[PDB]
Amino acid sequence: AIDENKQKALAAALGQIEKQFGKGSIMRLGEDRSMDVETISTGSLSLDIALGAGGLPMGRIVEIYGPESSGKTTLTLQVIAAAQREGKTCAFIDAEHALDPIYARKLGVDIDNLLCSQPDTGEQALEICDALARSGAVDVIVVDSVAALTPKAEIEGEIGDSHMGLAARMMSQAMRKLAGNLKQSNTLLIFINQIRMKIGVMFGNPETTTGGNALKFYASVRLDIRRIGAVKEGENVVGSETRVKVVKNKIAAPFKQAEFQILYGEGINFYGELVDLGVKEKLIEKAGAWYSYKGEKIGQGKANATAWLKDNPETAKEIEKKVRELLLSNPNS
Amino acid sequence: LPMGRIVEIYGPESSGKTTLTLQVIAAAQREGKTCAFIDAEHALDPIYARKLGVDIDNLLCSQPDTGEQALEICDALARSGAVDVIVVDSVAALTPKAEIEGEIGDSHMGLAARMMSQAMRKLAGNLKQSNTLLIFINQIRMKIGVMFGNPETTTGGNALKFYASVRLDIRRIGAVKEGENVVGSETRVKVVKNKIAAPFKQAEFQILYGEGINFYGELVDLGVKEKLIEKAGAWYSYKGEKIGQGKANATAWLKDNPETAKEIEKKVRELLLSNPNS
DNA sequence: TTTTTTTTTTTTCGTCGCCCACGCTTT
DNA sequence: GTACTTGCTTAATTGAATGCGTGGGCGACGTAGGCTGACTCGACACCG
DNA sequence: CGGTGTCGAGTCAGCCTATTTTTTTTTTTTATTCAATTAAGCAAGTAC
Ligand SMILES: Nc1ncnc2c1ncn2[C@@H]1O[C@H](COP(=O)(O)OP(=O)(O)OP(O)(O)=S)[C@@H](O)[C@H]1O
Ligand SMILES: Nc1ncnc2c1ncn2[C@@H]1O[C@H](COP(=O)(O)OP(=O)(O)OP(O)(O)=S)[C@@H](O)[C@H]1O
Ligand SMILES: [Mg+2]
Ligand SMILES: [Mg+2]
Repeated sequence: AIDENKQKALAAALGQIEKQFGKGSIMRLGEDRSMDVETISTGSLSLDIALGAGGLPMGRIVEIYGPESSGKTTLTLQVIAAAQREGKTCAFIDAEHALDPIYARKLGVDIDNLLCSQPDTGEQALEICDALARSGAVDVIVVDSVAALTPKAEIEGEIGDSHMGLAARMMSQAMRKLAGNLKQSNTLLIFINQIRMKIGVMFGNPETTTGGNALKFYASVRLDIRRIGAVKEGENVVGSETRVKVVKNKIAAPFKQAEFQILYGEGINFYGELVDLGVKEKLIEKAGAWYSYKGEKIGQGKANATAWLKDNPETAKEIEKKVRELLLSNPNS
Repeated sequence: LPMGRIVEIYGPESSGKTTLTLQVIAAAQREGKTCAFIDAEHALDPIYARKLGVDIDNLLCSQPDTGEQALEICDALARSGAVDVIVVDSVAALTPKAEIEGEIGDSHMGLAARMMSQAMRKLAGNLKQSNTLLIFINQIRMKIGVMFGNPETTTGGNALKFYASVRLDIRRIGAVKEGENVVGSETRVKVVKNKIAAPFKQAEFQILYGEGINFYGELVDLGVKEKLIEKAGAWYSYKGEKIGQGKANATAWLKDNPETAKEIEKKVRELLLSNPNS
């Protein structure tokens, strides 16, 4: 009697809404397959575990920030490389004007299929993101530094001229327009960002990022990448020891961190991670500085152990399959 | 929260604004009420909602294209008299149609403020007649060229401040750790406007990731405050019996002694909730 | 029974949006 | 074996890490018309 | 006989057309990690 009139008035309003605005304009959340979270590999296996869902979410915005020469571009090109290996189309908006296409090829990016723009203004760069997002043909877009997205008024102006909150305003407007378009297209958007200092502050952290407050809110994931040491062959510095902290996560629990090696010319050391993950999950035994798999001594030191797993791709397939089985927190299906 | 009214929840990024609204909807669904979620931000995970105790199969969801579409679905559902709670996730993401059709860089002076002002006029009356709660979530922005005031603002202009019957300011104030593993957030809500009762009271609670609000953690702190639980440094004791060392052990005790929990809840309600139910 | 003639005068506002960036030893 | 004093365990509380000092703006339309420049088009004068 | 350059007519996007005011406000702010330090309960050591 009471419950019956409500069910009818609901059905009528759902009819009236779907009439006015189109068919999927309102529905029950259990029946919406568009609203399910789908991920893409980062290249790093330690980072796929730290993110909890097994990688970066499609249809969302992601921010990567950090200090100078910390691996922000290199990480972002390993995401594209792994995406192109699954027949996805990718775009690089290079606002910093500093992409070396030979390095991209050495990291395993298919140069010949990667779309690239070196745009004149910030407004031009963000209009090309909206055009590619609406198309539904591109799967991953990267925007290298938002620090470098100069508004048109600032490019036509003189050095010294004040433009109060202009880049902030442009980013606020861009997120409003993009968020919805990226979700309909199932397109991933990765913003790279530089660090700056905030002055006349209390005792917070003095580090900021460029481009205002909008992108913090709209980002589904935020990563903070840092160089924490050197990788040496005696004298020759051959790479960087790198730490990534998940500073915001809406698809799984945050404040997990990943540690891996970037080697100059190859990129992220995949077999290096697989050792450390093998040790942690008691599939590899560490006796001081001696690594042992099923009794058989694979090597002495991490480099020799890594070199062994290179030579035995059956053993490396076996351990990868096992670690994936165990340690992934939220496997989708 | 008052039925037939408008509520505003604002705060910084990942402070617990969406989590809190989903625990309201979960509670309302357990009293057989119908709820709706307008997701203008395009960032709801249905599996997280289910873990917080929402019935996913009876929760109406809209991912609207424009701000005017979003606010016309709110007006349609309000007039129906069928829906009891509506949540609109970010006001900041309610983009007007001129701005969507336009180019990036185009100025639309006071367009979103005007849209919001108009919506408040049309909604206020329809919600009261239907006895429908409307919760707006808002993001923070910064004012520039200001000395008189604090520099924090909210998006969408000045209408919503005036029409809101309750305004909540939610902030993360620390971590919850199991030694090393950060397992949750320590959270503070200030009641910044209130027409239903006296304002400026605050609430402190824990959000535990994949669980939601820590009920038993609050019940410990309220016990201590109302003298029903005895605290000695870091030692919590109910009627002599040492129920644990630290807040986490005490919380784990009240989980595995559910009769004691119901007895303490009943007394805390009797004392501090001075609006007895029908 | 015969046959139409010719215009007159305004009324009222509605609404914000956005940060940006260190500088420097002292014995 | 039971009663009295101290060490350690685990947790939470409060202080301190600090050093002090700021100034900059610009954008429109619900609704209108006339002028100006720069753009486009298609055909003929001239040249190969 | 076709291609290049020039001529004239027609059309799209931007912009410019001109007052005020007497000259205001806030009620307070945001925030963060590491260390020293302290205090009560259980177990260890001591005493009857
Ligand atoms: N073309 C290259 N060849 C060899 N090593 C490189 C090359 N480009 C970058 N690297 C190294 O890889 C590491 C990370 O470099 P990036 O990935 O460019 O860092 P980044 O975070 O983009 O910082 P920025 O761009 O300069 S603003 C650094 O140690 C670089 O020197
Ligand atoms: N799907 C999830 N799984 C586990 N934890 C989550 C998930 N979603 C959010 N959280 C955490 O719960 C806390 C509050 O998250 P939210 O309630 O989404 O915050 P918010 O106030 O909506 O701010 P925003 O939406 O990012 S603009 C944060 O520490 C989140 O990282
Ligand atoms: Mg770079
Ligand atoms: Mg939210």
